[PDB]
Amino acid sequence: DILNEEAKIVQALNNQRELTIKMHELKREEKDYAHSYSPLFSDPVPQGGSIGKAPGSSR
Amino acid sequence: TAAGISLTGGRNRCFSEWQSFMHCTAKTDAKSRAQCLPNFEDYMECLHHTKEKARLREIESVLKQKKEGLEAPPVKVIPVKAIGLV
Repeated sequence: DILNEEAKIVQALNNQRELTIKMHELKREEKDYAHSYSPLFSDPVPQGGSIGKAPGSSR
Repeated sequence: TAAGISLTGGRNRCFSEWQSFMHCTAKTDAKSRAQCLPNFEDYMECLHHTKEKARLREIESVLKQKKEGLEAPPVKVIPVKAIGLV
């Protein structure tokens, strides 16, 4: 009745250890442009500066 | 912001290469950017004209030593009051 109450605590600490390893791997995971920056306007693509614009500028 | 707005409100002299590079980075997962590199090299040379400068230095270096100089259809300079004289 005491070896079991230790197995409970050691499971409760190994769970916290795996919780840390996860949440330390979830930081270094690379992130989308829609989560990291502006959620709508999800493209990085400009079309910047359209008043005297020339056809053939897109690529 | 004022990303690619020109002096006259249009686009920069290097907007196309930049928009090409942003197409490249938009479709590229992070840490896969090594395939994205040639669009970038094109953009930096659009900005600063470095490879073009080195190439014209080598052409002028072979040109300037010769005693013949120039055997080609030449480039004629004019004064400003004589654009369409002849």
